[PDB]
Amino acid sequence: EVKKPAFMDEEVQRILTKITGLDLQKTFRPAIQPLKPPTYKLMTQAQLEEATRLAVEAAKVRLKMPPVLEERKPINDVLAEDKILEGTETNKYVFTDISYNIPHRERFIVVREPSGTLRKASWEERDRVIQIYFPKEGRRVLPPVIFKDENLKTMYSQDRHADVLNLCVAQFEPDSAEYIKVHHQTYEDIDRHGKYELLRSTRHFGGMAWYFVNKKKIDGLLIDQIQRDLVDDATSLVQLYHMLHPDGQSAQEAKEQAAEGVDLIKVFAKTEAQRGAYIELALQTYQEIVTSHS
Amino acid sequence: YEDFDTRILEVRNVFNMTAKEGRKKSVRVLVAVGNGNGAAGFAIGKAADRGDAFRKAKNRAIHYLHYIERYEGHTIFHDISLRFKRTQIRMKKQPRGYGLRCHRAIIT
Repeated sequence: EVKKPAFMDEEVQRILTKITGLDLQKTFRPAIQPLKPPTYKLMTQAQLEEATRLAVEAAKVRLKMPPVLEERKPINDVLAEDKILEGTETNKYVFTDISYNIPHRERFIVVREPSGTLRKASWEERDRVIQIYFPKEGRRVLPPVIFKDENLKTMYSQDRHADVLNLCVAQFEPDSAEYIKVHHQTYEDIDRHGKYELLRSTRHFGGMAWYFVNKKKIDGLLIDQIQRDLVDDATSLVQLYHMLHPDGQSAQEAKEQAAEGVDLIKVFAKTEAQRGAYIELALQTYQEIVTSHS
Repeated sequence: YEDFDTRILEVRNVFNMTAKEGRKKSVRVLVAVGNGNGAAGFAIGKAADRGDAFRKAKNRAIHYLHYIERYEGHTIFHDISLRFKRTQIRMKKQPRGYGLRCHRAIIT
């Protein structure tokens, strides 16, 4: 079977990086944090261009996309059932192995319940206790209150989606249900309000386009990419959609006509586009502006 | 010159011995002026009455207006160390939000 493309596939990372874009001014926007007096260097045009190159190298490492994973499966394993200890304790004991050189997902965290059952700690219990003994800067032991739907909607009204996602990465694990819930809610709000520009030149753009492709709702991103004159991006998105859905009518139509460039986007409109009429209109208007002006 | 403000930096009661009056007193006032937008100056006014010394210094200082270069309008362009006679000054360029941390006269 032809393997389903992955998020980390070298081809997917190429396309997702391209559509995301780069902007040294947005990637290195000044942080509102304690400040220090700036330093100054006299540089030639050769040295200045070299410095810009290193800045673009850092912007690449800065824009590294966070993992997109499937929801973890509940841990429900009972190590022992010592019924002799039933009724001798009122509160659960949680035992955490805190050996330094063990990966956190390979640590043994067990719970001795009042009934006497010795079981493995659940996912929510595992993450809480690992914060208490291996604290991570940015993460809190108890789930914050900013992730509540009412609080999240407030952040969306202020157009603070990149923060909602940066907070979701410091707090929750990539495979946790809360992580997937918050990300899918942020991506969904961007679509309805056409706020795709907020996450451009950010590490969160790749996951957003991935989510739309898998959910077959790239229509809005194509319309918005075209209206911003980013039609190379729109074509690459249609390539990614024809890669993760090979047996789709749209992918089979592009093979029949050997479509390339702007042709690929036109094929998508007729075949699988939820709102094909608008993609053609925006694509047509773009062609008219380009042809008329140049 | 409504956009300029005047500040007093010192008021002194100096004395000159005279045969007619013995000890005679004058008021020596040092003032500074500035528009808060890069232009400032100072002068000394002396008189027998304090009110007159204020007018003399205040209108004299408007004739000695330096223009001071501010980096982005909030700080000096670079560290400045100097000795004027026996007074030593060591200024340092600072980031936004640092505030003025200087001799009260320098703050003025």
